[PDB]
Amino acid sequence: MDLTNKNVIFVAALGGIGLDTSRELVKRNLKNFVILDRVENPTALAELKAINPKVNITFHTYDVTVPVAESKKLLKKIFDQLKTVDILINGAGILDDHQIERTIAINFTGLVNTTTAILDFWDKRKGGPGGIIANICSVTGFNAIHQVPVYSASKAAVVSFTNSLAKLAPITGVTAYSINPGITRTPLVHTFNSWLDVEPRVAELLLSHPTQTSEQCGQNFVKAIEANKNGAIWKLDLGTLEAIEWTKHWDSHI
Amino acid sequence: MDLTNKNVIFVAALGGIGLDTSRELVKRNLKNFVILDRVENPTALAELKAINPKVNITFHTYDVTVPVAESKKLLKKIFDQLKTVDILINGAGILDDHQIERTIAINFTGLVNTTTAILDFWDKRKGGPGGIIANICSVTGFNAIHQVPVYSASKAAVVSFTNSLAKLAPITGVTAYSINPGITRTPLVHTFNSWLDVEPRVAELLLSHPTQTSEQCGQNFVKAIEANKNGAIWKLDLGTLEAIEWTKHWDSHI
Ligand SMILES: CCC(=O)[C@@H](C)c1cc[n+]([C@@H]2O[C@H](COP(=O)([O-])OP(=O)(O)OC[C@H]3O[C@@H](n4cnc5c(N)ncnc54)[C@H](O)[C@@H]3O)[C@@H](O)[C@H]2O)cc1C(N)=O
Ligand SMILES: CCC(=O)[C@@H](C)c1cc[n+]([C@@H]2O[C@H](COP(=O)([O-])OP(=O)(O)OC[C@H]3O[C@@H](n4cnc5c(N)ncnc54)[C@H](O)[C@@H]3O)[C@@H](O)[C@H]2O)cc1C(N)=O
Repeated sequence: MDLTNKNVIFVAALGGIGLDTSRELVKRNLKNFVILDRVENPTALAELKAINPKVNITFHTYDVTVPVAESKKLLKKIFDQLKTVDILINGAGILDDHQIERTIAINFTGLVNTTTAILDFWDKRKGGPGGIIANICSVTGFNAIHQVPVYSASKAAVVSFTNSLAKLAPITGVTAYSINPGITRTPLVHTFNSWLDVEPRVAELLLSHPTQTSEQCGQNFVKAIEANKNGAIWKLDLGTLEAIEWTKHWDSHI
Repeated sequence: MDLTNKNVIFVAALGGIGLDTSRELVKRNLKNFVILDRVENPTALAELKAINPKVNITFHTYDVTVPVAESKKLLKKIFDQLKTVDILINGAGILDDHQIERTIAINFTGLVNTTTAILDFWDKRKGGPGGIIANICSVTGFNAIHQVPVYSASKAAVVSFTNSLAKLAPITGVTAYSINPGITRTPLVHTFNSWLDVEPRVAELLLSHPTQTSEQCGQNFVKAIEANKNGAIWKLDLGTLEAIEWTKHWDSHI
């Protein structure tokens, strides 16, 4: 993908990884960059507009825990205004294993529902043009942080979901790939709760080992978007970009 | 694990795989077998009670989508009667990718919440005795049936959660392992809904390939329980029992 003149919707663009990815995206001279996030951040919007005044940058309030019909209503209006959308990035996430239901609703159900909603406008069986989805999953979906077992399991679910979307691209017209950061210094990881307080020091201990910056992550995230490889499982860890090979433990044969 | 004179709770014991696993378990001379299921099945219950009349079999209506406080209330009733519980088997699942929220609530959230509740009675940090959890996951949590992406993602989630519970055993005193059937002839897979109807004949297609009986599955399920291997990831496919090796793509270092 050459991002020049493209239209991109980015759910959760203004978080730590989001905003550094967004800084890199607007340098690629998008036509329209539509930010969907829970709370508006006028500082960040001003920063992005200063980086590239040529991009049309818009903001809509969006909480991924709303019902799928509410996501369809919002996406219908964005598609109507823009005519076309090239790429959807699903980035919402929380890390707090004291909040079991909300972790699962935001990190897994919400991503599935935004995806299900945008297929109304993209699915080629409904007359749409197809499209591309980039899901921010996590390396914890391969191998957990077992002190946050619910968070990690929510990310294993969206790694799997994204693998399946890619295999459904011949039917829907919608390709997909996962973006799986390793530990990245953002507000998500500095303080957080472990399940049943199994490890009250989990953030301290985790951040005693090598990390990358959100700037590093964001640079590799835009490289992975430019590679545009349906079914890729991208690892963005310690400043590098690598594709991993999914192990074939079982085959449905269908 | 010697099942002689043990106390076992099985959530979702009277479905296809459950019931054949239940027949095998009550052959092994349990003290108490406690069945927790969303619907009553009077004939299955009566049949089980006849196999080994000396086992004490009790049935409680239980929906895994209730809040954790409600699960704790039910478990308190059971622990007060039995005093000790040796094994919890979490078996609830539905297969219907037209029901996104309820798939995730039953297959993933509900299993996490029953586990979270029973940790109130078992956690060694609170003076509890520890325990053993056997989670019915699925080979689709390794490699999806991509035409039911939400179902398969929910199973990837509980494979992950089970792996992490096992690694938390030194802290909690609760060990865990997953039971992952391949395609097994039950009512679950006879007719079912694919996501966005990507494959309406998904059930017909799936059963055009080698499968196993629920009798074979049940036999291998009780063999896995008797092996009692913390952190095992058991595949129960085509009549065999096989431990799989989890691929190491990333490590948190903690
Ligand atoms: C241990 C953390 C982890 O999994 C590692 C391996 C890594 C991988 C993936 N992630 C994922 O990366 C994405 C961004 O994380 P971050 O580190 O920038 O966190 P941060 O908290 O800064 O950003 C969260 C973003 O999600 C949005 N969000 C939260 N709840 C929402 C809701 N209800 N509706 C809509 N948007 C909502 C926020 O508004 C914000 O845009 C998340 O999906 C997160 O799970 C983070 C890391 C990391 N920071 O190290
Ligand atoms: C494509 C299916 C698949 O994942 C394969 C590879 C295999 C693996 C795991 N499983 C899993 O094995 C377990 C049993 O499946 P089955 O084939 O016996 O299906 P069946 O539908 O006969 O049994 C479902 C059981 O779950 C219980 N249940 C459903 N909703 C509940 C709720 N809200 N609360 C409490 N209990 C509830 C039912 O009452 C019943 O006891 C499920 O976890 C299922 O996901 C089945 C298969 C299979 N039948 O081929």
